[PDB]
Amino acid sequence: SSVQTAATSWGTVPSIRVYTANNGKITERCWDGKGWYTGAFNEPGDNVSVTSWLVGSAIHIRVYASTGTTTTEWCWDGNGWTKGAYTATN
Amino acid sequence: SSVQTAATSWGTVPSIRVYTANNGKITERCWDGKGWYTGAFNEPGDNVSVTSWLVGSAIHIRVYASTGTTTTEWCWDGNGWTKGAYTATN
Amino acid sequence: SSVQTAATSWGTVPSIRVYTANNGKITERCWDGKGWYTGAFNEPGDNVSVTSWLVGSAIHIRVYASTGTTTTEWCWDGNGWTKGAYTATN
Ligand SMILES: OC[C@@]1(O)OC[C@@H](O)[C@@H](O)[C@@H]1O
Ligand SMILES: OC[C@@]1(O)OC[C@@H](O)[C@@H](O)[C@@H]1O
Ligand SMILES: OC[C@@]1(O)OC[C@@H](O)[C@@H](O)[C@@H]1O
Ligand SMILES: OC[C@@]1(O)OC[C@@H](O)[C@@H](O)[C@@H]1O
Ligand SMILES: OC[C@@]1(O)OC[C@@H](O)[C@@H](O)[C@@H]1O
Ligand SMILES: OC[C@@]1(O)OC[C@@H](O)[C@@H](O)[C@@H]1O
Repeated sequence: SSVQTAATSWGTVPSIRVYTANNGKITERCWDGKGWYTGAFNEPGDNVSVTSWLVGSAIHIRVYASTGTTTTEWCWDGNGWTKGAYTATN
Repeated sequence: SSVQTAATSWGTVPSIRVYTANNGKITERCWDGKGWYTGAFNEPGDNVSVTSWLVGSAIHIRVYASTGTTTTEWCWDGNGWTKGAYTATN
Repeated sequence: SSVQTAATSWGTVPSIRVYTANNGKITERCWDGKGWYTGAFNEPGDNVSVTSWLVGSAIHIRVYASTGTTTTEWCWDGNGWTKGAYTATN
């Protein structure tokens, strides 16, 4: 079994995002103040970390998904997840 | 062996909380500016993540404790840890 | 294989730091707005978490590196990494 999670939040309501790596797949659960719901993030990986920041009221999220020794960065900037420029030499 | 940790902080002093999952138990160490001490958080799990936010000067902490594929959310809102509404279908 | 990561960010640009535990070594990749580059952090461990805070414009980072059941705190306060006072009894 053994899932692994990562979490981030922003604002005062707040918004919360919880990422779960489970059996090689990372998924996302969301709270915007009233009920948990499933987010759009779906990417492969066995390990996840996350950070986020606001620019004014606009949220930006970066999820670091790793499989084996390879880490891929995924970016939310308000209109869909895209692959980020992150590289590492592991 | 193999412990796994998660950390959060708030303010400028700052306050720091470090959660350690060890042998199926999650515990908490605290810094409020002058010496580390043991916190009230004690919950079962093999994996931990955490996030926190301020509303004014009031801290709110959410700890995501997982055992197997089951994640439980624990909430600090200034007066004791309580189970949160988080659910996931892992 | 299996790397494990932790991430923190600050500001609005933003600055991002991603820590990777790989084969007992923790290293750091950095973003300050224009290109990823390798950071100064190099410490042993199989597990990593991180938190950070600003005092004005001055960033402070705490990395919690664990090997076996032993966690060491590493501190960035603008002029080099130093060992922190964190202790735990795992
Ligand atoms: O409101 C939910 C949502 O749009 O929030 C921002 C990101 O977390 C997305 O993955 C997610 O679907
Ligand atoms: O806009 C996307 C991007 O530039 O955001 C900042 C960093 O996360 C980069 O790796 C990433 O490609
Ligand atoms: O001052 C310590 C404490 O009250 O801080 C808030 C939470 O981290 C609690 O678990 C913890 O006992
Ligand atoms: O006050 C508790 C609560 O509503 O806080 C926001 C989220 O963490 C919820 O899952 C949780 O039940
Ligand atoms: O600009 C990079 C750097 O100085 O940023 C602060 C810390 O992350 C250091 O380890 C790192 O080398
Ligand atoms: O200046 C270093 C220090 O005092 O910063 C706050 C905490 O991280 C302590 O463990 C650490 O020794």
